[PDB]
Amino acid sequence: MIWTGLLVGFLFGIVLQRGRIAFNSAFRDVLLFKDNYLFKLAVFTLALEMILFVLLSQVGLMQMNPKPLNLVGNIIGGFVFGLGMVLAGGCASGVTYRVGEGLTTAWFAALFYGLGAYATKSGAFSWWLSWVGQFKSPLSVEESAYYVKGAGPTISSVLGLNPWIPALVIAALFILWAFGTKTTSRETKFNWKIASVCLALVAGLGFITSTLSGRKYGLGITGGWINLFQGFLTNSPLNWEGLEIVGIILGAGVAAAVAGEFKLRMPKNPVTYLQVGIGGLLMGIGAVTAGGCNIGHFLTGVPQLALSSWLASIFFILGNWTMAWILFRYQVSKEIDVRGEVCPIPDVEAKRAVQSANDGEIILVRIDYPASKERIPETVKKLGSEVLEIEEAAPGEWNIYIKVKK
Amino acid sequence: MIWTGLLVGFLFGIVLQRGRIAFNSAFRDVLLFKDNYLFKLAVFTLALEMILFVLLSQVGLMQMNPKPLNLVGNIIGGFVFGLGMVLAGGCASGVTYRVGEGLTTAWFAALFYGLGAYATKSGAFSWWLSWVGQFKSPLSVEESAYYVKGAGPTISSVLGLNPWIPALVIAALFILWAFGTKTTSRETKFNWKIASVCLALVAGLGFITSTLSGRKYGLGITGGWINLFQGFLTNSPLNWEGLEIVGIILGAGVAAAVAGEFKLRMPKNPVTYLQVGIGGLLMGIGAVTAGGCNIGHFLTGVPQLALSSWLASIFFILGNWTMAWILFRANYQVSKEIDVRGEVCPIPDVEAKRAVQSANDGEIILVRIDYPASKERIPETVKKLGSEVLEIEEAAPGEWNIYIKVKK
Ligand SMILES: CCCCCCCC/C=C/CCCCCCCC(=O)OC[C@H](O)CO
Ligand SMILES: CCCCCCCC/C=C/CCCCCCCC(=O)OC[C@H](O)CO
Ligand SMILES: CCCCCCCC/C=C/CCCCCCCC(=O)OC[C@H](O)CO
Ligand SMILES: CCCCCCCC/C=C/CCCCCCCC(=O)OC[C@H](O)CO
Ligand SMILES: CCCCCCCC/C=C/CCCCCCCC(=O)OC[C@H](O)CO
Ligand SMILES: CCCCCCCC/C=C/CCCCCCCC(=O)OC[C@H](O)CO
Ligand SMILES: CCCCCCCC/C=C/CCCCCCCC(=O)OC[C@H](O)CO
Ligand SMILES: CCCCCCCC/C=C/CCCCCCCC(=O)OC[C@H](O)CO
Ligand SMILES: CCCCCCCC/C=C\CCCCCCCC(=O)OC[C@H](O)CO
Ligand SMILES: CCCCCCCC/C=C\CCCCCCCC(=O)OC[C@H](O)CO
Ligand SMILES: CCCCCCCC/C=C\CCCCCCCC(=O)OC[C@H](O)CO
Ligand SMILES: CCCCCCCC/C=C\CCCCCCCC(=O)OC[C@H](O)CO
Ligand SMILES: CCCCCCCC/C=C\CCCCCCCC(=O)OC[C@H](O)CO
Ligand SMILES: CCCCCCCC/C=C\CCCCCCCC(=O)OC[C@H](O)CO
Repeated sequence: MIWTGLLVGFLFGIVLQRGRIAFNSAFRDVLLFKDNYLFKLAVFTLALEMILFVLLSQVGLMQMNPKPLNLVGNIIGGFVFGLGMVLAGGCASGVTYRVGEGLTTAWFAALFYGLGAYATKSGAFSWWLSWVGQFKSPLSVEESAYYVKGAGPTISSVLGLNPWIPALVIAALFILWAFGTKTTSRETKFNWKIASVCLALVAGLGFITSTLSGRKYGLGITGGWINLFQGFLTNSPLNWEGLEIVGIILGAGVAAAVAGEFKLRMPKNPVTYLQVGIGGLLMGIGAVTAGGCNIGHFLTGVPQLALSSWLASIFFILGNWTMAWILFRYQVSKEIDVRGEVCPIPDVEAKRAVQSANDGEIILVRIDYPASKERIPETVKKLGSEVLEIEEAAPGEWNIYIKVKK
Repeated sequence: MIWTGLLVGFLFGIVLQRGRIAFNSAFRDVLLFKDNYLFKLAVFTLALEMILFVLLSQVGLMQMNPKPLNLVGNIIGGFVFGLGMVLAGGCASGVTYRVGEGLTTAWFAALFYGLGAYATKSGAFSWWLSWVGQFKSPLSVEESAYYVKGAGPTISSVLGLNPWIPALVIAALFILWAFGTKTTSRETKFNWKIASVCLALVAGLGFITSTLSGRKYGLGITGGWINLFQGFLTNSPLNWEGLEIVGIILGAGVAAAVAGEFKLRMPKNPVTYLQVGIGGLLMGIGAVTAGGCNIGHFLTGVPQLALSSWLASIFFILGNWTMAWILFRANYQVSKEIDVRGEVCPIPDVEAKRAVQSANDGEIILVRIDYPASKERIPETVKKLGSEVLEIEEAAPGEWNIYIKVKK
């Protein structure tokens, strides 16, 4: 049973890698650049999961298990996890799958993420988690077809409604907005509509299989990394979530390689390793304090209508916003080289290069992250210019050619 | 008492950084390049430590505590630790102080070193350590002024001699060879003679203070990294050796910064991270299997005349050699420039040598480096080729331009 985590994690990783599904980017870019592509993906997926999780519970394939409510932990830990997201150059699922893509910064961030989460759970930061534990809400639900006994409060349970009703109302609202609203364009072939459907299916598969293996929950990140570290350092057995992490990495790597997008990568400046290192530590403290991360709380907990998960997600986003302001703000006439610069940067340095350019000029942009080669084309068409061709130099490296137009 | 580890480690770290004392380089370059500078440093320090450890035991400031003999562990672990050295681009002390010099590769290699050693002591590789433990030799010494009760066999104990006698004989032979033999030349101002005296003084100080904190041993590395990880991950208290590691890093960092040699650094090719990560893991498994590392066994154990330490050191060197073969088999006109910034030492020296030979008479050679050891080795490699170094200028902090005029 436990070995189904490797399979679910493998599929999870392919979807994350092919879709460029980075929630840290989704929260950040909806503030910095009014980009909602990844936010539409998130909302549509949450909507599908809302319908799927209650449907799968109805027919007896799983029970929902909302995480307990803890206002101090969910808020403070949520917020601190939001800060670390931006510093580490991605949320925990994003860091995890970028490991298999070949980014050494993500190797660094995952190490400090795992160690910091381990340390907050049972080591040098245990005292903090103990202090936060006193503020846990005693509110719980009773065993039913929908809920594991003793789980945390939901929108349904507070309202006294069958979980089907808020699930359908909220999802329909989510879908109305996702579809009745304009979305930022991207060149991703694995587009946000079909990625949402795949991601939710993988989500349901994970809740089912993980439950059979004795972990009554769907996809998560933080507990998988702690299960792996416990295994290596204490010889404890691996569990479903530990194997899911392995699967994510392996799946993202396979998917990157087959797409010719795998490449061992380094940042432009060495100090980034210090940044993503501190960032990963903040994430480990935040996630453990909060009781879950971008996946455990947001992708998996929100569609269960868990109050803890809605609350922690609000502060995931506010922390992301705080840290994002702290950190941010063929002839060939000019050449900009943004290889190894953090995923916001290539789009920003290519926008500023097209603006600070004369008409008819041909600009070369050098990138080595595939998310940017599907974002810069749209930023270019909304500036008057047009992309001539995206040519692959090395594997995992692409040259973008732009003809400026007024 | 435990806090004296930070002090001793801080001093230990300064001496390593200033002297460029990297034993992995010491073993490798004596085979690759017939370079014996760092090996005279090691041999002289060992000699000074042999006299010092016994003298300090005589007057009651410490007792020696030779590590136990284990042929399977000391040989196989020593050899595996040898392979890891070269892959990680530095031994365990070299990786540790390079963390303070700002090498992100050292950060990486330390992480996998600490985790691999922890996993070998009590995690997923403990099965191997258990299997090795069955071969432990029951040989041991009795409590005396010289020895902790139950410590492992020494040259003295096997010979039935007062520890002073093999100590003075072997050290005198070491000092004869060190001073009666030519040594490879270097530009290091903290030269191998004055560095050996300081290193041995710091070594003795560590043996004294650590013993007062309840760890009857001198300088080590692997235990401190495990003590650190245990504290962070399980909330256990830090001991003298964990604080010694912290000291080492702080010490090298201050020393590098004051010398204007500190710089956050990246390797030339990203795969180096995979390399040094695997290397650090090999070191963790090897050091724990061997019962000690370049410091715990070689620097601290050999002067105690501990059979375990002499034996494991033999295979540290054999493993280093094996891996060394697998792996290594201003206005100035400037005719050609070689940029070896971020390339792993021996490479700057190697690519600078090849560049001078593959060049025409009178050509001006610009070598770009960013590791401070290389700027004291390349000058001698150049003079033994006929050419001469015009000037070594500082480009960035931690970065140097070497200008070579090629003759004939
Ligand atoms: C296992 C061989 C390769 C190990 C490379 C470790 C490098 C350092 C990374 C640490 C965190 C993740 C470590 C995950 C390693 C697998 C988990 C493990 O050791 O499992 C033990 C098992 O559960 C007992 O029954
Ligand atoms: C804590 C971690 C536990 C362990 C997790 C391990 C998961 C599996 C690894 C995936 C990486 C995949 C590597 C893919 C390498 C691709 C190489 C490539 O694409 O080479 C191109 C070249 O140009 C020739 O065509
Ligand atoms: C040869 C290298 C250069 C010269 C280096 C000289 C260093 C000092 C010499 C010490 C050896 C003394 C040996 C004899 C000591 C007296 C006899 C003795 O102690 O005998 C013990 C007995 O055999 C059992 O307990
Ligand atoms: C108390 C009894 C035991 C003492 C134990 C420790 C002894 C250390 C010194 C040994 C002799 C060293 C002689 C070295 C003389 C110099 C080297 C030499 O002869 O030639 C080189 C040249 O003359 C100059 O650099
Ligand atoms: C009784 C034992 C024997 C006596 C032990 C005495 C204490 C140890 C040495 C202290 C400082 C040594 C470091 C100094 C090394 C040379 C420094 C130097 O040359 O610095 C000048 C300038 O700042 C750059 O060129
Ligand atoms: C107290 C503040 C600690 C900040 C840690 C940031 C670095 C985290 C990296 C982990 C790998 C290196 C492990 C060494 C960690 C030493 C610090 C530590 O927590 O030691 C245990 C503590 O002293 C027991 O009470
Ligand atoms: C987590 C494992 C244990 C970690 C233990 C850490 C102990 C303190 C050492 C830090 C590095 C060295 C000190 C920092 C040196 C900074 C030098 C610097 O910034 O130099 C500026 C430059 O010279 C232009 O002005
Ligand atoms: C244990 C060491 C640290 C591990 C940290 C997490 C690793 C996660 C997976 C990465 C794929 C690694 C293998 C795939 C890449 C191989 C290198 C490559 O593609 O090229 C190498 C070149 O051919 C010759 O140097
Ligand atoms: C370990 C790293 C932590 C990093 C982050 C530190 C943030 C600031 C600290 C605390 C805020 C506490 C906020 C809540 C405090 C009041 C809770 C409360 O109600 O206290 C009274 C109680 O209900 C009846 O005694
Ligand atoms: C329950 C209702 C839904 C059931 C079905 C859910 C699973 C869909 C299956 C595969 C994903 C396909 C991803 C879309 C892109 C496929 C590839 C493509 O469009 O072109 C590739 C190109 O030709 C170069 O390989
Ligand atoms: C260590 C033993 C296991 C080794 C690992 C074997 C994993 C299974 C292999 C392939 C299935 C998944 C295929 C994933 C395809 C990703 C999407 C993709 O890139 O599709 C091609 C497209 O043409 C690009 O544009
Ligand atoms: C096993 C892991 C061990 C620990 C691994 C982490 C590193 C520890 C050492 C030094 C940190 C501080 C180094 C100095 C920080 C400033 C350096 C500098 O000059 O920064 C310039 C930059 O542009 C400004 O943003
Ligand atoms: C007694 C038992 C002895 C043996 C026990 C331990 C076995 C490990 C052996 C060799 C590892 C060789 C180094 C492998 C490094 C990984 C590949 C890599 O990093 O590839 C790129 C690199 O640059 C290419 O040289
Ligand atoms: C230092 C002793 C530590 C403990 C034992 C570890 C193994 C020693 C290595 C070889 C044994 C034979 C040594 C024979 C004496 C001369 C050695 C020699 O020539 O030194 C190397 C180099 O050639 C100079 O240029």
